[PDB]
Amino acid sequence: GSHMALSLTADQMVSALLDAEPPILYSEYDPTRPFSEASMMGLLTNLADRELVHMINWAKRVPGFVDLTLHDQVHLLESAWLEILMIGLVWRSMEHPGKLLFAPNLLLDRNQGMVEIFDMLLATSSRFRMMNLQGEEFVCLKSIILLNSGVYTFEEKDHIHRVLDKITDTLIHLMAKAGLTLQQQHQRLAQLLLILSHIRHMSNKGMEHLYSMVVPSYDLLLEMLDAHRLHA
Amino acid sequence: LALSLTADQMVSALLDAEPPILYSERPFSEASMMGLLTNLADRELVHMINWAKRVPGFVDLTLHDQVHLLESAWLEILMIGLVWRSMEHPGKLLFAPNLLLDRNQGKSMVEIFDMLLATSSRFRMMNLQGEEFVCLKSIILLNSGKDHIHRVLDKITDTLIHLMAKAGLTLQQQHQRLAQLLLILSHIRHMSNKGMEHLYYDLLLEMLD
Ligand SMILES: CC/C(=C(\c1ccccc1)c1ccc(/C=C/C(=O)O)cc1)c1ccccc1
Ligand SMILES: CC/C(=C(\c1ccccc1)c1ccc(/C=C/C(=O)O)cc1)c1ccccc1
Repeated sequence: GSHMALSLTADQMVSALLDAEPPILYSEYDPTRPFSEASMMGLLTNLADRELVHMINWAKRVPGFVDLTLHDQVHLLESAWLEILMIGLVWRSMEHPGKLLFAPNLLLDRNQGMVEIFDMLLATSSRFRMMNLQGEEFVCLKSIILLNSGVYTFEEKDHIHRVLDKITDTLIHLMAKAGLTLQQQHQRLAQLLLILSHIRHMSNKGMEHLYSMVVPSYDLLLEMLDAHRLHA
Repeated sequence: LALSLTADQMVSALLDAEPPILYSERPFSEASMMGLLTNLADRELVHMINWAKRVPGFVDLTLHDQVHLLESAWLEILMIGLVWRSMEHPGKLLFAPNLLLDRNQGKSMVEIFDMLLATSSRFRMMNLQGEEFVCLKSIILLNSGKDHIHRVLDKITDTLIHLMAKAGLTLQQQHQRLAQLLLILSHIRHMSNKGMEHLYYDLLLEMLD
């Protein structure tokens, strides 16, 4: 059978998101690769390209996402894809202070690293470490980025907002079970959502660089989302 | 000092700090609109610096941090004001009572314009209240660019929740609304960044010092 998004309990929501999680990918094994700007950027581009395929699979499993039209799915992914890659990056890097774990075989320190955003990404990773962000909260945040980033760059909008309310209910439940008071729940929720505005900022600066050097477009993402129908 | 204030006095303080609605200087053009917008922005910025000094907790920061926050937040603060003023004018942006521009006038930017209109429509649909708006504007200033800032942000969160509880929202409705409001700040950020991209201390430092 199929659960509709708005019917899910907090436990069913977490289970759906944990199950949908993509794998941690490795960087290309290429030891003799040269050190240049275009070289490192190439490693990152190749990694991002492969993550994007898993990202589509993940997006299709975020409750409510397939309730939208293909056109609306593409708009949301086009808005969110870099923010999603970045929150993934910051999550992976939490146990490596001062470094970004692009992949288990591509752990970069500050001197190796992108001029403005590296320190921003490190700052974000530190803040999640401080707050002791849990995996269950992380998957909720990532789903929020997907549903929210493109909603006001666009009944059907109402549905997205009701799904977002469901994810918020799920976050609150996790925080209540963790032993936070009503007031602490509200403060921690607020802190997390303000960090999302920083991730948006980082994505914007990231995109500016990418457009000045093509980059994932409406048309690529439309093809990839549609191509999902043909997978195993 | 902010940490000692009640939720009601926070609200009162923020409402008292609010800056005035300014006027723009017959039909328009490109540079006519842009010069009018720049002149208005310049004048709004002076009032914004005076507003920030009255946001409880802001003047306790170092002058270096005050400058950094205002440099980071100024376009977001001008946009959230604009969107707030435009709430009751579907499909138009109320830059000033004498400067109300529809979508097609936006072409005289129309990327940014449509994004602003979408924000205004969202606030309308949510029935954003004045007491909530001033809390959001303060969050924008404090979050733009350090435990003291975090302490005040937690206080503003408490104050938002206090306002919702007083309006009779259930405990569930309280967290849902808080999230709805704070999610809009990601979009205000995005809009500010697109504006800054199109557009590309003395004033700040004089007024703040
Ligand atoms: C934040 C790091 C990063 C990535 C990246 C993030 C997470 C995982 C893998 C890579 C990035 C780099 C290039 C691209 C894609 C370029 C392209 O497709 O032309 C996408 C993302 C990036 C993004 C923009 C500018 C500089 C670096
Ligand atoms: C979104 C409206 C806007 C404003 C503006 C916002 C609120 C109130 C009045 C004007 C804006 C326009 C020009 C400036 C120029 C500043 C400068 O030249 O130093 C600043 C803000 C703008 C901002 C960036 C690009 C195009 C238009």
